[PDB]
Amino acid sequence: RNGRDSEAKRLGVKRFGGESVLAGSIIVRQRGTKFHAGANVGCGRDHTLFAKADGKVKFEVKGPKNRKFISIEAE
Amino acid sequence: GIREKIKLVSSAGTGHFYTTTKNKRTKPEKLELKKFDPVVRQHVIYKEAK
Amino acid sequence: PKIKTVRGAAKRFKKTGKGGFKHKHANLRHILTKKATKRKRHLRPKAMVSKGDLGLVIACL
RNA sequence: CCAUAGGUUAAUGAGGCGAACCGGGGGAACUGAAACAUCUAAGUACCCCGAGGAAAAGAAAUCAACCGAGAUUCCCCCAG
RNA sequence: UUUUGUAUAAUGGGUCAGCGACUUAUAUUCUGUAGCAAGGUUAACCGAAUAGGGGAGCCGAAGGGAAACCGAGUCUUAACU
RNA sequence: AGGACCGAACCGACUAAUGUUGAAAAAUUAGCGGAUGACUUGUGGCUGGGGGUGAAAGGCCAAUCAAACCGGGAGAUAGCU
RNA sequence: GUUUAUUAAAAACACAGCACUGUGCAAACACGAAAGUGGACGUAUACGGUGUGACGCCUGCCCGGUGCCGGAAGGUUAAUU
RNA sequence: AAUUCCUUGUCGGGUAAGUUCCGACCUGCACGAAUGGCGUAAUGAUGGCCAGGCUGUCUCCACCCGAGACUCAGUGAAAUUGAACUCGCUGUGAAGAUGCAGUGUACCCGCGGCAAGACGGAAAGACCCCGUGAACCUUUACUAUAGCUUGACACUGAACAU
RNA sequence: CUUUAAUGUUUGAUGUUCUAACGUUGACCCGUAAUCCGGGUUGCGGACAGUGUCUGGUGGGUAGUUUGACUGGGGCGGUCUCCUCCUAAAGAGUAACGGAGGAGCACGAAGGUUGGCUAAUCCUGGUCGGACAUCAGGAGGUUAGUGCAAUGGCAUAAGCCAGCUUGACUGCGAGCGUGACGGCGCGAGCAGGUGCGAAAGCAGGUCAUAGUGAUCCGGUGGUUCUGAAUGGAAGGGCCAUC
Ligand SMILES: [Mg+2]
Ligand SMILES: [Mg+2]
Ligand SMILES: [Mg+2]
Ligand SMILES: [Mg+2]
Ligand SMILES: [Mg+2]
Ligand SMILES: [Mg+2]
Ligand SMILES: [Mg+2]
Ligand SMILES: [Mg+2]
Ligand SMILES: [Mg+2]
Ligand SMILES: [Mg+2]
Ligand SMILES: [Mg+2]
Ligand SMILES: [Mg+2]
Ligand SMILES: [Mg+2]
Ligand SMILES: [Mg+2]
Ligand SMILES: [Mg+2]
Ligand SMILES: [Mg+2]
Ligand SMILES: [Mg+2]
Ligand SMILES: [Mg+2]
Ligand SMILES: [Mg+2]
Ligand SMILES: [Mg+2]
Ligand SMILES: [Mg+2]
Ligand SMILES: [Mg+2]
Ligand SMILES: [Mg+2]
Ligand SMILES: [Mg+2]
Ligand SMILES: [Mg+2]
Ligand SMILES: [Mg+2]
Ligand SMILES: [Mg+2]
Ligand SMILES: [Mg+2]
Ligand SMILES: [Mg+2]
Ligand SMILES: [Mg+2]
Ligand SMILES: [Mg+2]
Ligand SMILES: [Mg+2]
Ligand SMILES: [Mg+2]
Ligand SMILES: [Mg+2]
Ligand SMILES: [Mg+2]
Ligand SMILES: [Mg+2]
Ligand SMILES: [Mg+2]
Ligand SMILES: [Mg+2]
Ligand SMILES: [Mg+2]
Ligand SMILES: [Mg+2]
Ligand SMILES: [Mg+2]
Ligand SMILES: [Mg+2]
Ligand SMILES: [Mg+2]
Ligand SMILES: [Mg+2]
Repeated sequence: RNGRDSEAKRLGVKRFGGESVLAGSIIVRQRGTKFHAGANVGCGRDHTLFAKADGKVKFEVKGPKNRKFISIEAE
Repeated sequence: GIREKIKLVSSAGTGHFYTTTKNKRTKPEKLELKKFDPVVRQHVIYKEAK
Repeated sequence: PKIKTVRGAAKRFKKTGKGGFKHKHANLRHILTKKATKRKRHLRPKAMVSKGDLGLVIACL
């Protein structure tokens, strides 16, 4: 009777560093803010980190508490 | 039905309601709410559940 | 003996210009108040028939 | 009591057989629906009655749309 | 033959000879090919009967929208760049 | 007098063996119970299948019975072989 | 005594006795859509249904449930109007 | 006990010894009073037990008489059958070998026998499972129905009182 | 308008009498050398019974059907949808009758915004007062909280207080993700029109991940739609919803 599990929700990083992405592309589907919003990135209501402008994707590590930020470059 | 489904009829001359849920054992009073009404396209006070 | 028509498919579908068919979304005859206006606004228009189902619509015609 | 019922005689007509097609009186189930009861299969199969070389139907208390067509039956389209 | 798999001790066959199992009609779609070409094509019928009439009708060139309705635009929306 | 007793024909089939492609699609041999009774038998009528009949076993209804046989629906359906 | 003709003859069936019950005759009950029959050319000491199955001592308790008998106050209640 | 799982319950009998049988006890898993209870003389091709007689049932079989089986002549079948020049042992292997590997043994063929094997022959496992298979049967399973029953309307009226 | 009389009044219900429809498997006569049948006389019932139609109850007497699947053979036992962790081998996903738990709800604030605050536990002192209520200080520094099961996350707080409030508004959607599909989810930004803040700005419900139901059939409200000759209507559609 013990065995049971949900359907897995397909989380994680959809687009990694070093990829030319377009606007509104979902990058990370996560639960908490394990990945933190930053430059050109919105945080969704399920903390889906979603993009705002065309360009690359750069994973910065900034902040006093050593957090993990995502950004969109231009060049 | 413990929490019961009701509506929010506009007090204007418009036949439109929104819809939401209320409880019996917490609210004896009817629900007054200001809300948009897309006939005159303004905000009208709503009442008269069900 | 001409081909009999699947009348349900003829009621739920109609053909577009480039051979696609159109259909109407589900979840729109009853329970709607616990749903979102965003979801119902997505559901309200019509859409096209998807890829793998065209055989199972054209066979119904 | 009259008369009716009834009895005798006599004439005319019928009976019954036959393949199918036709008009009617009765009328299933397997099957399909992926089970099954509404429905289907079908008023099919089958039983019965009656006539003809054909039968039945047939000159509108029918259609249409303000223009009109003009009895019945058959075929092709409308139309899967 | 069915099988993950058979020499298999899983099935079938005593042998020969003859017969025996994806056809038919009307619809739809796709391919190939032939004709004609913004056109193509007739069916039932008439008919010295595959000729020729017959173009009633079907498909195609314009779609969109549930529909009235509009039209290289149409639908939603009070309204779209 | 006796649904009396023993035991032939008559009815039946409890036990063993043979037989089990047999003499026989249920018998033979040697034993076996009833044998004036609710029996046995000849002849001929009656009851027709979702029906009969049955001192009842789901037994018998033409060697075929938890619904006969024959002709039809019929090339019933068969995700099975 | 009867029974599964054909792997079962018995403790299974049936019996006379017992009890419950239906039954007023054009009876109840059964075949039969009806007619007409059987019931029986009988008449509650007769006929059917049901259980137990000679004889002797016997057969106790319960109407909560299900089924049967009695009624006519009340509630509810079809078709009709 | 036709009912008792434990169970061969326990105690007597019988016997050399008796899970059966007989008599008694009760702790009747789970007898019981008309889907009867308890006894019963006789009856039963009924179930169980003991005892005398009796004998090839047995230790332990032996002899004999006839009918087949064997031979001669005549007639002359059958089920089964992929094909066959169809040995054993150990091992491997669709997992138990006449056929594969290795090895041993073996001149070719009849005839009378015996059956251990050829997963022998007969019937597409009856028990098991599956099929969205079937047949019958039961009930307070569902849906309807013949039938039984209630009422209204028609077949259907005349007067009297409430 | 409350409760009741005299009598016209259409008929309904109860009792009594009559006979003429209907019954007679009482008698007598005829067809007729006849236990059927018909007709007549007569007797007894008599608007009862009985037949048809409609309707209610009964109704295995009878017919047609159903009684699921996974399964370490089947049945009994258990389970079937959704969320969370591990098994998941560091992208996603990954089975079992593997190990462990939850959901079929809640809220008019528990939501939006502005301004603001920071908890658990222990020690000390303190009337009833207690191992632990309410006060003050110290250590500590998230062990506490987050509506709930778990995981992730949260100090710029997503935890807690108050004021103002309805953005738990509508019409759209560049694009993305995840499913075979139906679908499900994230979403910057545009037009209108609100709330909060002085402003930059925030708000398309709750910190997120469960809290659910396709289609058909029908209910209610609205309607630049249709309206079987025409004008209407009934119905059908569309939008909202049950
Ligand atoms: Mg296309
Ligand atoms: Mg709707
Ligand atoms: Mg079926
Ligand atoms: Mg004529
Ligand atoms: Mg005129
Ligand atoms: Mg096989
Ligand atoms: Mg294969
Ligand atoms: Mg091999
Ligand atoms: Mg072999
Ligand atoms: Mg083989
Ligand atoms: Mg073979
Ligand atoms: Mg050959
Ligand atoms: Mg021509
Ligand atoms: Mg005697
Ligand atoms: Mg004798
Ligand atoms: Mg029996
Ligand atoms: Mg039996
Ligand atoms: Mg026979
Ligand atoms: Mg049958
Ligand atoms: Mg047929
Ligand atoms: Mg056949
Ligand atoms: Mg026998
Ligand atoms: Mg016998
Ligand atoms: Mg008895
Ligand atoms: Mg008693
Ligand atoms: Mg005994
Ligand atoms: Mg003893
Ligand atoms: Mg008993
Ligand atoms: Mg007895
Ligand atoms: Mg006897
Ligand atoms: Mg050899
Ligand atoms: Mg071996
Ligand atoms: Mg032998
Ligand atoms: Mg064999
Ligand atoms: Mg088989
Ligand atoms: Mg079998
Ligand atoms: Mg049944
Ligand atoms: Mg059937
Ligand atoms: Mg199963
Ligand atoms: Mg990896
Ligand atoms: Mg992973
Ligand atoms: Mg603040
Ligand atoms: Mg409407
Ligand atoms: Mg009209």
